[PDB]
Amino acid sequence: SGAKFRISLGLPVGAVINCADNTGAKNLYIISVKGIKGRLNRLPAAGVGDMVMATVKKGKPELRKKVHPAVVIRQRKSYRRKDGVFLYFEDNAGVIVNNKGEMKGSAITGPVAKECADLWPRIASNAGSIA
Amino acid sequence: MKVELCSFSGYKIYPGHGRRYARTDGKVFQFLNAKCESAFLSKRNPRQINWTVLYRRKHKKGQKRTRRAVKFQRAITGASLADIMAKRNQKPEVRKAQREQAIRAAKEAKKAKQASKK
Amino acid sequence: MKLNISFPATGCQKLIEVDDERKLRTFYEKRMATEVAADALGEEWKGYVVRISGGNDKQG
Amino acid sequence: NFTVDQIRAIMDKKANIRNMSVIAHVDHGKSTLTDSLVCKAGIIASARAGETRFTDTRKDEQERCITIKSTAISLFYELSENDLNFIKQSKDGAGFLINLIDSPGHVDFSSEVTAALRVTDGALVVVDCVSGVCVQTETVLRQAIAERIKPVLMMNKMDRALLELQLEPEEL
RNA sequence: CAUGGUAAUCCUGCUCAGUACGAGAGGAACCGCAGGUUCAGACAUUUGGUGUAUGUGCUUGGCUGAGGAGCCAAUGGGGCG
RNA sequence: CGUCGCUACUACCGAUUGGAUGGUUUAGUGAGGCCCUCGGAUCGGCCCCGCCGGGGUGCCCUGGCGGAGCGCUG
RNA sequence: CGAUCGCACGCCCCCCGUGGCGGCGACGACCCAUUCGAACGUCUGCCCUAUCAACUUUCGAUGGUAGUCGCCGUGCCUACCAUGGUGACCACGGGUGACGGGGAAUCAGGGUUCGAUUCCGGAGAGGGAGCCUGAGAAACGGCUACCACAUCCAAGGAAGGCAGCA
RNA sequence: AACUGCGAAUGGCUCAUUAAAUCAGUUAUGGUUCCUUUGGUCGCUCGCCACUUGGAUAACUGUGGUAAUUCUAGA
Ligand SMILES: [Mg+2]
Ligand SMILES: [Mg+2]
Ligand SMILES: [Mg+2]
Ligand SMILES: [Mg+2]
Ligand SMILES: [Mg+2]
Ligand SMILES: [Mg+2]
Ligand SMILES: [Mg+2]
Ligand SMILES: [Mg+2]
Ligand SMILES: [Mg+2]
Ligand SMILES: [Mg+2]
Ligand SMILES: [Mg+2]
Ligand SMILES: [Mg+2]
Ligand SMILES: [Mg+2]
Ligand SMILES: [Mg+2]
Ligand SMILES: [Mg+2]
Repeated sequence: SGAKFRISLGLPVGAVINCADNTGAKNLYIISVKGIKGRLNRLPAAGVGDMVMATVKKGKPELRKKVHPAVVIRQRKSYRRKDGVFLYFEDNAGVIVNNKGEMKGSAITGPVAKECADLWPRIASNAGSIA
Repeated sequence: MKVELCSFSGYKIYPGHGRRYARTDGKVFQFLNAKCESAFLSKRNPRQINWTVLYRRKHKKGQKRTRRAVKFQRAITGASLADIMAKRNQKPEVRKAQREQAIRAAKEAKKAKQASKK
Repeated sequence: MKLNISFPATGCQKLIEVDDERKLRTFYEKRMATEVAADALGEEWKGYVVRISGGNDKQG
Repeated sequence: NFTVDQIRAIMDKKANIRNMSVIAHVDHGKSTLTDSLVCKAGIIASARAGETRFTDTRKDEQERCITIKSTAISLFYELSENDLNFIKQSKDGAGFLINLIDSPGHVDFSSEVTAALRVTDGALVVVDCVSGVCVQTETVLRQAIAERIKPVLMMNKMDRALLELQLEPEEL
């Protein structure tokens, strides 16, 4: 196997990202990042394929006032792919997942980052197109 | 081992340069430098910018072998290349004997029929 | 990597497996229906130029 | 790998079907061994090679690799004639058919082992080398002898002896 | 070199191993491998940023009789560099 | 006969930009299809035309091979 | 402006003697008529609602005019001019637990309710939308896209529509 | 077995939608389409195979691929 590679973070905690799924949630307000030790005044950030948690702002009402685990699949901050190519997308997007990683919807809209894909096989199986 | 081509400027990008663009629709793009991607995000027609290669191609600033194969050599069941050749080349005044023999045989049968009916 | 070879003139078409990557370089990144030189295989594919009638992906 | 209705021809062809039930202690590769069985062969079955397979027809089985409910499978196989004179018993044709039930041999004694035993003629007792004869294996062969089921020993997991314990062949 | 300073740190995943142990549920460790956090020390090939090379275009108003060429408007703005 | 006192019911008002449900639409994006202009991976033939050739008699009937006419049409 | 396929088979022979002529069909067709129709049209006719009275007309509304397309008549749509059209004889808007009718129940007469349902017409084939072939489909026990569900999957893809019989 | 021709636009189910809309009666298409059936017409034109021209093509043989389909390819 092999663990992931460090990438440009570019997605701090205060950010607002959209859902690329069929669960009906639209907005996603990052709440924290799983596995970040932290630092002084350094607000933790996310990147593609990071297990984070976020709250939904706009979407289905019963789903709003809760904290859900999430993973990040899109971003408009670039990062080198260790092969000299820099990739970024239109928007920063993520898909709401349960704790273990099974994304709770059934479809993903738009493309996904390959690092996110092979980090999370379930979403890769569901991912529309890989990139 | 892949050398990409710029999605706007149409240039062979070498591995150490450029960036990628992935579109929410699914489309992917590659740009050479900041200039190219800024033009692209400006939705400018590259065939209008004066140094994009496709523009020159449109404006003509720069600058098939149909080889045939007619073969028939296969043999046919109940015969072979020799047998088909032999029965194809009785041209030198051998067909006629079989020809007239069949015609006369047909003529003899019709006279036989003439006798049978009358 | 299975190579299906065929003589339309003579039939006797059969299938062979190969793995020599250097062999595969010769017909890699080629158009279909392309006359390509397969003389690289063994010392006895000499004088044989071949045409690419197609092929089938790993997912059939 | 045949069609759905040809099970008839072999399935009424008496003295040719074989009914087995695999019985073992927990986690003893019953699933792994039966998956090895199903991979190559198949009356319709494919050749899946991804660890767990058709042995566990239920969730939270593959997510803990623990067998809960006994599952039956139909399988097929074509035999070479050397075995067709090897077979001492009555043999009719080459298309031998299997009715196999993988059954959990857990210490809870889920009576599924008993159900499989009742619906089968032969038992494939599976016992580990380095683990020795486990208690539940003794249990399952204890009902096997009581219900008059022909047992056959299928000892497993010698790779542990080879690599893990680095044991000697005579000690093996 | 007398001396003085001193710097590295922690956490994952694979493998070990679903193994030891345990009835079962459960369930590690060492060697090794691949990473990552914090800190430190550099550095600009690449990516970004800066940009008054006031580099080159575009453009507002005015001004040099106009074209060309330019200039002023406390960096005229703006695009790229 | 009313107020006040007790208990149940029933609706009403109610901050919460309550929430949900469909439809109608405004602006914006817009898969997909069809149409249009192109586009040309390929697949044909004429031009075969080096010829071996030749026949009404080197002025070919042509038997097939071979380049390629590097054109001309689909 | 028949390069077709069967079933009987026969007839004239001077020139002859191998050709010339005819039967029964079938399959054909450009088009006409007829039939099965279909489509759009004429007039009249529909439940409740005014705590719905003025609507419609930029974005066709009401026409004229020349056109596009359609199988055709027709702002179907486009381009230019006119400012029109409907309405207390209830327009418009809202609800309808409204598919319409033939009819059903009740029965002095009169009327009041019910007609989802075997007959007829219309519509739909999960909710939209677009198509190919076909004479005829905007078809769904046809295709394509989206949404919504939703099957298998070696995770690489493939396949769905019981408001048909059960 | 395949190619070809026709049918698959019938029927069956349900009434969600639908309030001069559908539908009922009436009446028009002299403003239109109509496979099929049936009856018409099919020498009306002057104009080097016709005693019959060309080319492909399934089915069929052989070689495969795919976890997998009424997926198919190559010869
Ligand atoms: Mg602070
Ligand atoms: Mg010191
Ligand atoms: Mg400048
Ligand atoms: Mg100026
Ligand atoms: Mg001047
Ligand atoms: Mg000037
Ligand atoms: Mg001055
Ligand atoms: Mg800049
Ligand atoms: Mg014929
Ligand atoms: Mg009703
Ligand atoms: Mg009816
Ligand atoms: Mg038809
Ligand atoms: Mg329909
Ligand atoms: Mg439809
Ligand atoms: Mg209704």
